[PDB]
Amino acid sequence: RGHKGERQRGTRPRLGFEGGQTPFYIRIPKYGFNEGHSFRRQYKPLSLNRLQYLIDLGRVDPSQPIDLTQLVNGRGVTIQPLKRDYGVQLVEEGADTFTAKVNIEVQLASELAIAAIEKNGGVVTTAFYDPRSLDIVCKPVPFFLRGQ
Amino acid sequence: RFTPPIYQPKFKTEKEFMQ
Amino acid sequence: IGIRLTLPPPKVVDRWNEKRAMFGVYDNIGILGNFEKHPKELIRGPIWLRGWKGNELQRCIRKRKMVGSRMFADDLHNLNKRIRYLYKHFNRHGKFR
Amino acid sequence: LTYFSARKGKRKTVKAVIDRFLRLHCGLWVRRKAGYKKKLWKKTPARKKRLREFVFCNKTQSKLLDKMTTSFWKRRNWYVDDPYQKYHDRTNLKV
Amino acid sequence: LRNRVTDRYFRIQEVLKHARHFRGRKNRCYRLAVRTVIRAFVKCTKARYLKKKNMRTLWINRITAASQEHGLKYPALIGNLVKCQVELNRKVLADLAIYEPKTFKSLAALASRRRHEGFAAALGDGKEPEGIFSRVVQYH
Amino acid sequence: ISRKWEKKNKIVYPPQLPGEPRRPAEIYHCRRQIKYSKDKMWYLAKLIRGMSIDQALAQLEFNDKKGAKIIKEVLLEAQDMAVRDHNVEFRSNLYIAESTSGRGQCLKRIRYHGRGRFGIMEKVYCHYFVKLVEGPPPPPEPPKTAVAHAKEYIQQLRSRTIVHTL
Amino acid sequence: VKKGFRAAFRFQKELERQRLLRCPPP
Amino acid sequence: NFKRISYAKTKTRAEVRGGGRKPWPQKGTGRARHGSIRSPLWRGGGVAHGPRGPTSYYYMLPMKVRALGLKVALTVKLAQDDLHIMDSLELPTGDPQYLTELAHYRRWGDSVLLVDLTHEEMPQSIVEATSRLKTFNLIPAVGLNVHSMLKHQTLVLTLPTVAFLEDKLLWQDSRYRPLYPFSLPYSDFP
RNA sequence: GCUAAACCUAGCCCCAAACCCACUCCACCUUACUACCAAACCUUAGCCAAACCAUUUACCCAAAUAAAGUAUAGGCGAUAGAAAUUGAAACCUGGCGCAAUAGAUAUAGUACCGCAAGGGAAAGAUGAAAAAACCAAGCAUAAUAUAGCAAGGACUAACCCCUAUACCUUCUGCAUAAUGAAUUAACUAGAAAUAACUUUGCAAGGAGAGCCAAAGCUAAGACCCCCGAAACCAGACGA
RNA sequence: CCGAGCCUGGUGAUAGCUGGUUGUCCAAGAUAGAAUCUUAGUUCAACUUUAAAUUUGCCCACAGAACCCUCUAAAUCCCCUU
RNA sequence: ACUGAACUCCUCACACCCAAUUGGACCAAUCUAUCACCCUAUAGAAGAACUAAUGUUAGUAUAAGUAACAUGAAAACAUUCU
RNA sequence: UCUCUUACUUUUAACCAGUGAAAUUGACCUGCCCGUGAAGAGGCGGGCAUAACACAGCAAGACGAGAAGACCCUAUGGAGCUUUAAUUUAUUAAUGCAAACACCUGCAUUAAAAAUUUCGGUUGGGGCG
Ligand SMILES: [Mg+2]
Ligand SMILES: [Mg+2]
Ligand SMILES: [Mg+2]
Ligand SMILES: [Mg+2]
Ligand SMILES: [Mg+2]
Ligand SMILES: [Mg+2]
Ligand SMILES: [Mg+2]
Ligand SMILES: [Mg+2]
Ligand SMILES: [Mg+2]
Ligand SMILES: [Mg+2]
Ligand SMILES: [Mg+2]
Ligand SMILES: [Mg+2]
Ligand SMILES: [Mg+2]
Ligand SMILES: [Mg+2]
Ligand SMILES: [Mg+2]
Ligand SMILES: [Mg+2]
Ligand SMILES: [Mg+2]
Ligand SMILES: [Mg+2]
Ligand SMILES: [Mg+2]
Ligand SMILES: [Mg+2]
Ligand SMILES: [Mg+2]
Ligand SMILES: [Mg+2]
Ligand SMILES: [Mg+2]
Ligand SMILES: [Mg+2]
Ligand SMILES: [Mg+2]
Ligand SMILES: [Mg+2]
Ligand SMILES: [Mg+2]
Ligand SMILES: [Mg+2]
Ligand SMILES: [Mg+2]
Ligand SMILES: [Mg+2]
Ligand SMILES: [Mg+2]
Ligand SMILES: [Mg+2]
Ligand SMILES: [Mg+2]
Ligand SMILES: [Mg+2]
Ligand SMILES: [Mg+2]
Ligand SMILES: [Mg+2]
Ligand SMILES: [Mg+2]
Ligand SMILES: [Mg+2]
Ligand SMILES: [Mg+2]
Ligand SMILES: [Mg+2]
Repeated sequence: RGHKGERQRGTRPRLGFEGGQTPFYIRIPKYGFNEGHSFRRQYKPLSLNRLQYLIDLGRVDPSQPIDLTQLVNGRGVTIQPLKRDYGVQLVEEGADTFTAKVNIEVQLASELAIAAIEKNGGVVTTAFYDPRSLDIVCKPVPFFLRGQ
Repeated sequence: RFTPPIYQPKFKTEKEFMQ
Repeated sequence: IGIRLTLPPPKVVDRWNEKRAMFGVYDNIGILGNFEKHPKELIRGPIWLRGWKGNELQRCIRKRKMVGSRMFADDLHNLNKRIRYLYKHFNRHGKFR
Repeated sequence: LTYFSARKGKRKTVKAVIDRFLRLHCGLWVRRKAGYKKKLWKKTPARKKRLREFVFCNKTQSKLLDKMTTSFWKRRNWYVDDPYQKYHDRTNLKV
Repeated sequence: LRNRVTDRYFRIQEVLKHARHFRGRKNRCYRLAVRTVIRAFVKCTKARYLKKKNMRTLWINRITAASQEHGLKYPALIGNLVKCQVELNRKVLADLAIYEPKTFKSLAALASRRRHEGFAAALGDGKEPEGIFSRVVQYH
Repeated sequence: ISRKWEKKNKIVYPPQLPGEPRRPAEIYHCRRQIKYSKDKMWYLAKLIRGMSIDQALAQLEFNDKKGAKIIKEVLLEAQDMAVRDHNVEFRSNLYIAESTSGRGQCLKRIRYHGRGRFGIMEKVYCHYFVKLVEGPPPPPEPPKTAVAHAKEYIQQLRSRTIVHTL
Repeated sequence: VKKGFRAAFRFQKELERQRLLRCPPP
Repeated sequence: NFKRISYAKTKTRAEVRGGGRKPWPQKGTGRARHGSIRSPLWRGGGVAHGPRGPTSYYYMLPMKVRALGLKVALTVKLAQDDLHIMDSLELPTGDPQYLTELAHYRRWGDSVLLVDLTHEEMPQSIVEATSRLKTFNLIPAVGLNVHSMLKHQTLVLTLPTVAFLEDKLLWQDSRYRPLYPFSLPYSDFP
C-alpha cells in the first residue's frame, strides 16, 4: 500500500477525478454519438458466403423456403430480439462463387446480393418482423409453451 | 478542563477463597 | 503455556457411512437424465442461496429481497446496516480505482 | 463510479462518458475538440477546421473510459445506416 | 476461532534455545530474547572476517618476536625469504618459531644472508656476479 | 495448586544390605496459607538453614517477628512426627537441611486513595517448607586459606597452553 | 482448548525426552 | 464444492450487543483512546474479517467438460482392469456374504460400485444384498458420477447400462449449440 | 517447588421446518403489586457522498432469472434508475459453524454502576462409584567482585583479551533526534470488479433460454486492511 | 467533565491526520515535470516491475547547428565505424 | 621494505547483502475428500501465523517490604486514674 | 520580616513489631575529563578511574515523572458569537387580490424573527498596500 497517505488509508478519490482540475471526461463537449442508440434498428449480417457454407454442409435445406426460423434452426445466424435486432440483412460478401437456387426471406437485402440470388434462378423477398413476432419466429417452441 | 476519575467494577476486589 | 498436557481423544471417522458412500450421486442428473432436472435443484440450503453465488454485498441484497419481509425486526435492521456499510466499503474504499 | 449497485449489485456506467464519447468496437474512443462551438469569430479558418474534427483518445484515456462504461457499450452493433461502420475494425495493423 | 496457532510453544523455543546462556530477562522473555539473538547471530556472521584478520596479526606478532631474537626485523625476514623463492605463509612461520626453533634460526640465517647479498649488489653498481642465494629458479 | 512436598514423606526405599552405610532419615513438612509475606518469611527461613533443631528452636524463640513462632510450631510438629512416624532415634539428633518460603494464593482488595483514584491491595499468603535430616549439622565450609589460593593460582598457570598454534 | 492433534503429539514427545533426561534408565 | 453452503457466521462490531458509548474521554486519561467496547481489539468485541452469513460456493463446469469427465473415468477404470461388465445384476441368493465372497474370489477389491440401468427395474436379490453392505454400493445409471467411481476400487456395469452410457455421453459430441434448454422439446432429442 | 499450567461441555451460531405466547388462590395505573364511593391518528431529520457546500446523495412492499445498469433522471456533477416482456419446482430434523478471552451480553439483563432513561460483568473442569510426573512470566532452591546494548570471536579456563552507537515507527534526507513498548499468556488488522494473464473444454461458433462473437466463447485460478476525534440530527431521561 | 446536559439510536459517522498492519527464502528496483480552494493530498507524465512481439539500442567520426549585443568557457545536439 | 578490505587470486561452493513497490519458489497449524495409522501424503477450503497500535482481558514483576495506617495508664481485669 | 539566627515542645523522622499502596519501568553488567555528533553522550573516539555489597542525606544530571498548559502553523476538521456574507421565508404579524358570504382557505407583497452554509492562495506576524 506504500507510505501513509490518501491511497494507503484506502480513501483514494473516484475514477475520473483529476485532483481538482476539470476532469478530462467533463472537459470534452457533449455530442449526440449515442443519441438514440436504443431506438436504432439493428440487422445481423448473413453473407452469401455463409449462406453457401450452410447449404453445402446441409445445415439449411434449399429444397424448402429459407426463413428466419430455418436460418436459426440451422444455427447459421443468431438473432437477439432484445438488443434491438430487427432480423437478417443479406450482404454482398461472397457474391462470386455463390451457386445455389434458394427461396430466401430476409429483412434487408443489398442490390448485389439480390442480383446474386436471382442469377442462379433463386427468389429473394424482403419482409418485416416487429420485435414480438421476431421473438416468436426465431424461437417458436418457447412461444408455443407460453400457451397464448 | 477536568477529567473525572474512573472506578473499577467492585466484583474484582470483592473476590474470596472458594470453600 | 497454551499447550495441552494430554493427547486429545482419538478421532474415528467412518469413511463408509451412507452419507460418504452415496456422495456425488445424481450430480450428473441432467446429462444422464434427458435434462429434466438441473444439478442446481439438488442443492439444499437457504432460499436465497439455492444455485446462486455472489460476494457478501450481493448476498445481503439477495437476502433482503427474497426473505426480507419474513425477517425478525432486529435481524432486518442489522441487514440494512450491513448493506449500508458494505455499499460504502465497496464503492468508496480500496486500492484500485 | 458505482462498482456495486444497492439494487442489483452490478457495476454502473457513468452517463457523462456516453454523452461525450463514441466507442469503436476495435477499442478506440472518438471525441469532439473542446471549445469548437466557442468564439468562432476570433478564430482562424485553420483553427476552426482543427476544432471541427473527430479525434481519437490516448491509451490512458481509452482505459479510463473503458472502466467508466459497462460491457453493453462495448458490444458489436449492426446499425442499419451507421456512418462509423467502417471505422469499427482495424486493417493492416502490426502490433 | 476457526483457526488458531497450536504450535506457538515450539516457535518460541526455537529462538529461546539460543538465548539460554544470556544473562537477565533476555534469556527467558521472548520479546527481549529475539532482539538479542538476532544481534548474536549477526555478530557471529561478521566475526568470521575478524577471526581471519586477528589470526594474521597474531602470526605477525609471533614472527616479529622470533625474528627479534635473531636480531632480524619482521619486514627483513619476510622480504628476503620471498627473494629466496621460499613460499612459507605466516601461519607456518609462526608455528616453526614456536615448535621448530632450529629451523627458524636457519630461515633467519637465510633471510639475513640474502639481505647482505642485496646490499652488496646495490653497493656494487654495474657489472658484478649475482649472489649465490640471490639467483632464481626459472619456470617455463 | 501443587502439593508435592506432602507426597515426599510417602517415599519407601528398599531394605538396605548389611554391607551398606546407614541412610539418614529425611522428614518433609510444610505449613500452607500462612497470613504473612513470603519475602518477610524468607529471612527467618534463611536464618535456620544450617542449624540443628535445638539451635533453630532457640533462635526462633527469642525472635520478635510474627513468622518466627509459626516456624517454631512447624519445627516442633516436624520433630514430633520424625520420632513417631519416621523412626528417628533421638529428637535432638536432627538438623534443618531445607528451609524455604513460597508464595500462597492471595486476595485482591481495593485501597482507597485521596481522590477518585485508588490502588489494588493484595492480601499476602505464604507457605513455609522444611526438610529435617537425622544426624549432626554438617560443618560450615572453611574460609579459603592463603595456601589454597596460592595452589589454585599455580594450577591456573600450569593449566595454560600455547593458544592458536599447532 | 485448541482443536488439533499434531501439536499435542509433538509436546508429548518433548516431555518424554525431558523425563528421560531427568531420570536416565539403567 | 458446487453443493457447498457454509453456515459459519460471526458478529461484526455493529452486531455485538452494546458498545454504543465512548468508554472514556479521548484526552483526559492516560489510557489508549477507544470509542467502543465492542471493537475487534477488545475482548468480547466483533471480528474484523470473519465468515459472513450462509455463503454459497456454487458454479457450473461446462456440460461438455462434465461429460468428458465421465468418459475419462470410465476409460481409466478399463485401463487399470477395475471395470467389469455384467449381463445382469442377478444373484441366486440375497445373502450379502455371498456377494462379498464372490468379489473376494474374483479379486475385485475392497469397494465395488454396482450400476444398474434403472432404479425401478432393479433385481430384488442385489437390492437385498447391497442394502446391508457398506463398501458395496448400488446406484442407477443416472446416478453415475466421477466422485463415486474414484471412491470405489471396482466399477461394475450392466450391458443395458453400458449401451445407455455410450448413447448419453456420445450425444455431447456431434451436438449443436443449444437454442434453449434441452428440457424444452426438440425434433430429435427425447 | 511455590504460584501456577492442562482439560470438555454447559451452552451458543447459521439454516431448514413450523404461523407463537396468555387463570392454582390473592394482589397489582393511588406512592404498581394497595379489599371497599360522584383521552389515540399528524412529511422524519441528520451523519454521510459530492474530495467545501447550498439542488442532489442507493435503503423491503410482495418474491428467483432475463430485459438492464438499458430507457430515463441529475449543481446532466456526485450519483440515481425503471417498465413492457420473459420466466420461476419445491424431499426439515443439516453444518470443510464456535467450544468458556470463542460461540449469545448471559451461570444473567443478575451482581455492580447511574436520580433517571440507561450501561452492564466475571466465572466451571476428579472419578463407574466421594455410602471410595514435566511446561509462561514471577519467584525459591542459589545475592554480589575492576570494564561498560550485555553479545560475538574465542580460550585450558565463567570473567579478564579483541570486536561491536538496543528494537519499532515518523519526519522531503539523516540517526544517535522524536514516537511506542515492565513482562508473560491469550486475542488483535487486505473484503470485490472491468479489463488483462495462466490453465482446461468446445470452436466460426461458445454458453444448461437471456449474452457475446471479424478466434471467439465457457469455466477455474489469481489484486484492493485495523484502531482513534471534536461534531450533526432524531427520540427518550433529568430542577 | 455546559460557548450549549445526559442516554440511546442513526453509527462500524467522517477523518487528504496520528498510530498500528502478524511464516520462510530469492530476484528486479531511487529524485524530469504539469494541473489542482493546490504544495500534509490526488490525477497525468517521468522513473520503477512483470509478461509478450519485434529490431535495433548504447558507445559514437568526417560533415553539420546566427546573427545582433561586441564579445563568452567547460561543453551540448547530430553521428558511420567500432 | 613492510602493514593494510567483503577488491583480486587461491581450495571448494554459489539463487543466498537496498526504501516504497513488483515478480517468483516454498511453507507452520486447522478443517474437509481420499490416504495414512507413534502423526502422515495428494488435493480442496479458510476467523490460516504478532518483538510493537499510551492495543483488549488476565497473571505476575518494578518502584517496595517503600509511602502510609493503628491501641491514654495501671490493675483483681472487679476497678481506679489522666 | 530582617541584621543574623538560636533554644525548647509537638508533628514528622529514624529504628523495632504488624498491615501494606501509587505515579514510573526497552533492556541495563547504569563512572570522570576532553572531543565528536549544526546544540546536546553513562553507553561513540582519545585519555583517566575502578574489589564487591547496604543504610541515611542531597537535588547537579538522567532534555527526571504525571497531566494541564501558553506560542506559531496546518486541516477545502469543528463549534459559539456578530453582521452591511450567501441562500430562504417553512414560522409569525400585517397588507392586497381571489374564495366565502368578520373568521378560515389559496396566491402575492412587506417586515420581525430565525434557519442552513462558508469564510481561496502568496506576501514576519499586524495595519496600509
Ligand atoms: Mg505515499
Ligand atoms: Mg506522513
Ligand atoms: Mg469521594
Ligand atoms: Mg452499535
Ligand atoms: Mg500510563
Ligand atoms: Mg477510549
Ligand atoms: Mg468513534
Ligand atoms: Mg463475541
Ligand atoms: Mg462533503
Ligand atoms: Mg462468554
Ligand atoms: Mg462476556
Ligand atoms: Mg518458569
Ligand atoms: Mg571492553
Ligand atoms: Mg513508554
Ligand atoms: Mg422540582
Ligand atoms: Mg428543587
Ligand atoms: Mg475511520
Ligand atoms: Mg537485488
Ligand atoms: Mg480551482
Ligand atoms: Mg489544501
Ligand atoms: Mg492535504
Ligand atoms: Mg549511431
Ligand atoms: Mg589482508
Ligand atoms: Mg569469502
Ligand atoms: Mg568479490
Ligand atoms: Mg557468488
Ligand atoms: Mg487471523
Ligand atoms: Mg503473544
Ligand atoms: Mg501490545
Ligand atoms: Mg525509596
Ligand atoms: Mg513514615
Ligand atoms: Mg524518609
Ligand atoms: Mg516496618
Ligand atoms: Mg502499579
Ligand atoms: Mg560531552
Ligand atoms: Mg567513550
Ligand atoms: Mg541512597
Ligand atoms: Mg540514556
Ligand atoms: Mg469545513
Ligand atoms: Mg461538516
